[PDB]
Amino acid sequence: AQARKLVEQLKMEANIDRIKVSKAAADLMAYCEAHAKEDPLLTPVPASENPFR
Amino acid sequence: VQLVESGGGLVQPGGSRKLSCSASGFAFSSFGMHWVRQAPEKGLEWVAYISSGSGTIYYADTVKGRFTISRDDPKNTLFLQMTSLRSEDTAMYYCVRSIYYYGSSPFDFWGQGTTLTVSDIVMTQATSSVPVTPGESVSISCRSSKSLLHSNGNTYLYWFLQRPGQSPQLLIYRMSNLASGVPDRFSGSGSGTAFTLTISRLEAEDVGVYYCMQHLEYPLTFGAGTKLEL
Amino acid sequence: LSAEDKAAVERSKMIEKQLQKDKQVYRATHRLLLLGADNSGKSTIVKQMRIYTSGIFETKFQVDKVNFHMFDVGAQRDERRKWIQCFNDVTAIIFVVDSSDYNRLQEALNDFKSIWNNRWLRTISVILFLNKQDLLAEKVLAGKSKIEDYFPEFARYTTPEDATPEPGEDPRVTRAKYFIRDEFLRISTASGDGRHYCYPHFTCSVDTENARRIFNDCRDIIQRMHLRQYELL
Amino acid sequence: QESGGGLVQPGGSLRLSCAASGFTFSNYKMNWVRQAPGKGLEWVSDISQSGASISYTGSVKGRFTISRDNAKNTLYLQMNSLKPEDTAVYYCARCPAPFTRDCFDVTSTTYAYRGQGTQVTVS
Amino acid sequence: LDQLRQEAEQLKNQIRDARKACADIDPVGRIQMRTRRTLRGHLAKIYAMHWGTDSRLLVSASQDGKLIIWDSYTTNKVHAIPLRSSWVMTCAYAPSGNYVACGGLDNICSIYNLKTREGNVRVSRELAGHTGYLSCCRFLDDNQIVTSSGDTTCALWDIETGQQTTTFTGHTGDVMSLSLAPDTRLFVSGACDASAKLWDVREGMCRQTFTGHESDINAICFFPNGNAFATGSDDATCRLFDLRADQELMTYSHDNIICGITSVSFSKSGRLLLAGYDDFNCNVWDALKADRAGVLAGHDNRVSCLGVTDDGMAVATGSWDSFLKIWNGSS
Amino acid sequence: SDGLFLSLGLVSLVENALVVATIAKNRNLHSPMYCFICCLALSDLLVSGSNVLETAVILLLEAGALVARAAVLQQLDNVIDVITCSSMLSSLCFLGAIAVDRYISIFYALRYHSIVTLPRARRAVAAIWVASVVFSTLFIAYYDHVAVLLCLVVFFLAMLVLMAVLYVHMLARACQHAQGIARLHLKGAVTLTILLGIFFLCWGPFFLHLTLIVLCPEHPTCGCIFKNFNLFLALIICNAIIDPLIYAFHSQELRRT
Repeated sequence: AQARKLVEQLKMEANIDRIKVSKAAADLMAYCEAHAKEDPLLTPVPASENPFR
Repeated sequence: VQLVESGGGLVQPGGSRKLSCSASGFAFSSFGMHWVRQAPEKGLEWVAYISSGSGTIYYADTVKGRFTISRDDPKNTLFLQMTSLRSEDTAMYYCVRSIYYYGSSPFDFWGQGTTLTVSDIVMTQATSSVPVTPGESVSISCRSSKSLLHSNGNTYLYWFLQRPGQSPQLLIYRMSNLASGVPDRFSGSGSGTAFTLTISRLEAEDVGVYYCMQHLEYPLTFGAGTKLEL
Repeated sequence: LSAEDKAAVERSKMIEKQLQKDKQVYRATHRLLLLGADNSGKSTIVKQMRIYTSGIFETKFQVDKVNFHMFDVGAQRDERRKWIQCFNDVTAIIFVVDSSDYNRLQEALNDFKSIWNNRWLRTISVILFLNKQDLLAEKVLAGKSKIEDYFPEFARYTTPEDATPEPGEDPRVTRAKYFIRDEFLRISTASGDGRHYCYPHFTCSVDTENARRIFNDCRDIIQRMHLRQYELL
Repeated sequence: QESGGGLVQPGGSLRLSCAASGFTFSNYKMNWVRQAPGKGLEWVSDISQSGASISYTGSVKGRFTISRDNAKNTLYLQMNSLKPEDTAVYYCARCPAPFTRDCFDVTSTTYAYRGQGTQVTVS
Repeated sequence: LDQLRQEAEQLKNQIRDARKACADIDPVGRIQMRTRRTLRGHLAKIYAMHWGTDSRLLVSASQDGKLIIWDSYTTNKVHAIPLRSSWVMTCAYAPSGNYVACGGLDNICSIYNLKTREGNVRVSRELAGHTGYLSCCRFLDDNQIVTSSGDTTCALWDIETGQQTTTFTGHTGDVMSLSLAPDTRLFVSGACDASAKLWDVREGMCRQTFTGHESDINAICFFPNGNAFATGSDDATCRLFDLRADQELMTYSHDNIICGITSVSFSKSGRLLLAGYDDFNCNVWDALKADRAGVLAGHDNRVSCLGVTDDGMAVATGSWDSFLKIWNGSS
Repeated sequence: SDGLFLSLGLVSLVENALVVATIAKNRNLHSPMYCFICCLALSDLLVSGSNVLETAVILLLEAGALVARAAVLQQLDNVIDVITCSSMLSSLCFLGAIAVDRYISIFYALRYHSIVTLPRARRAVAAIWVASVVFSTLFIAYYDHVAVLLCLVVFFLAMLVLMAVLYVHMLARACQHAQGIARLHLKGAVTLTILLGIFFLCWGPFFLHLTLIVLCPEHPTCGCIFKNFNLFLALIICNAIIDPLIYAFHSQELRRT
């Protein structure tokens, strides 16, 4: 029973279309470089606008 | 939530009368308890203040040296002590719960009120009567004596309505927010010293007198009161 | 500091005085973890001394004005290595073992090794309630199973000098029980760096004085950790 | 991937192999655990990362010699005098956490890190 | 039966071959965070923190058995939430801010209502459909939640009814971590099997499984894009998976690290990958270089929790030293 | 004496201030033990400051820009005496308090957190400094009496004895633990020997001086060793150098920072 269910699960999971890893990582790099300026922990905020001090 | 109280009435003139507040239905020990009275034909004026933990107590400068506030957490009750009231002490009093943390809504629930009759930022409301038709956009303004935008973005002006038969209610706290059981028509804004309350679409239950409270620096002060006639 | 912010730094302090109330309760009550197996008898241990799909089963008991927890890990799964980390900074680990079924005795030894050598359970002492000694007594009195089948090293093994048999005890059962105890102390002396010791015990289902045993043991762990803190030991 | 079983008479000799890949053999405290038919899952032998510490279960104390080749990534268990009551499928248990001397759950009913097994039968 | 395992092995070989065929910048610098706050008051081990959606409020779950709501600017106890199960292993802050969810060794997930009309933070619903300890709970919306448990199951619950709209049962070990996607349509988990899985929240089926690790998995969080995530493990490495590529991208380990990761949180822009470790200190990995961007070495015991605001202003870490430091830059 | 005395004072003050700052910074150690340790550290700081200021003002009086002012002369000397007596009687009772903390933790291991806490710790600290200042301002500025330098005579022995009994009655337990360990299978001698012999060697000279000053003012040696009162006080001043080092600076928390 478990063998048949496992076989069916791998069969279903093997039909998923897959994009090249180059594009998959390029998307993450583009997202990081398109939202960095609004990430304070990466480029620090000025102290006046910094509300923890 | 239910703030019911009494105590005023008939007493020998020049004497003392203790006002209570039988709070019921909420976590009393975590709330701040104010007091407010109302001139029989005019607007409100602050009375007293006891904070959470019974550590901070501020008073009304007019009667600071002689009013006596108190509270009793383990029975969810409140008390206020009047001594030798003058002839100016003919007014009807209110009980207020409030709580202060990031995002909280102070003065959210105003009690029902009780009468007591024995025979500084300043708010100006030159407007006292305005005619308006239902379904039309209307506005009511209140003016202050100085600025209220504190360094942390707040505005510390509480809009209000006193419906023609019952106690006040919160329409907006800190000049931009909204209470719990309040429709989305209401809205307000502040200019820096002058304010305004906007109702997008009037209906039957938006008649009465609108009030304004500041809270930036003590004592607390109200406006004159702008009655609306439909 | 505004009027509403002044009350924001005030309720925070009334919550401070509530967390400084629970610190006294938290550090004046010692926690214990109970571990064992299917036939070990930890269920019987709890049922005997607690009375004097829930993930964790609690237990309340105090002896001589000291409050003890005992977290019996119940309706969880077979694996152990992710909910055992949660029981660091605990006073002790009670590890009931049934030594009257030699088939599972070595598995219990493996479990004791796992608890003893655990990276987070290296500052944690163990109270071994070697359980149901009487079953192990008839396992050799009416001798039918040869212990040397799973324990060849028991053949050339003699009763330790410091043995204290209960009155009216056959020497052979003493050999067997002290033998198993010695197998449970070998892992203890093998490693631990003295920061945590193993505490052997000769317990059964009807052993009606376990609470004092946890009491004394825990007093010993805390005394020894302070004595090392004072470099007196 | 346990492999290397088959038929053997009482007192015969055998060798059990465990081909390992993908999980850096040379770091984990490998094991050998045995499930005889009709009986539960009980451990037999053990070995550290350097082949220094070795443990037996007494029932296998005189015969079964464990070895380990971290270079070829294979775990062995030498058979010398297989008695008739030592028939089973031989699993290849691996320790949970690297750089550790503790192995908790290598005898679990459903354990992630364990070979398919090798059925070894003795007449 | 044998043919079934043969076909399963053939399909696994096909999956591996497909993945193999599928596979084919200024450094961040030494980031330092001078602990602009230090949030003391926890009495015991801290295990979980979660940010509010307003980048200001913050709840922390500590194994004393109490959730504590703090104001990240002025360091105030906004709320004090005592519990019944002291062995808390997860906490969540609902996006609306009205509810917070906590779960731990006890198989329950209790829902706590913040913005109540009577004043005191109180329960909303107890979720009791598991047979293993709950290790990560996340609010989908105000009336939906997702929980990953010890028994090999993730779940989606209807908070109002109290029943699992869908059960997720493809794992083989203790599920440790759980991360809802930005669009709240997907979630990923690690389950002490070296097998991280992606799931669909409506249909009710596991879409993908990733098998890069060589030991258990401790923490997981989506990239703020929603098309990737990272996993933390006891094998002293962190790994980065991509959903569409269905593979491994980077591994986060260096020869001097011997101990395993227990809490991973990304940056709001995703460039900084903070990670909690066993060795009494955190680390920040530039998630595209796999280098040590910096160390949040300020704790006296094992870090256990980690999280970054929705505005990227600050990051909070809590080790079992009972302290929840809050970190930010300077200048 | 004159320069080495000041040098010892200042090096002692440095370590005392370092201990106080480290404890105040690493607030995870906010326990009665570490409160008592830091309070001993700052009482030793007081010993250092008062002793050094004695000689500092004595040397600065050569450039006496301020008038001689015999009243001021008898006031300032009495005041600097008051400080170097207050510091003595605080350091003494603080070593005693550390010993009693040790002992209560050992013999009440399951009840230490239900006996001693930060309220009682700070209360005992305040009471000890109150007793110190009161007894110093009474024993001097109100000079030799029948009770003074006689009740103080009882007071040093009665503490070192109560210092000794506690750290001897915990090497006995430490030994008893070794037999228990080895039966199922030393340094405490060093610990007791240091924590007693260092204290005795550092403090005994001055107190035998003050025991002789009240009963033996006539011998050629019972007055010759009196002339080494400066050496006696220099032996005392090594306490602010040694005691915080041996009590603190032994835990891993202090050794980290």
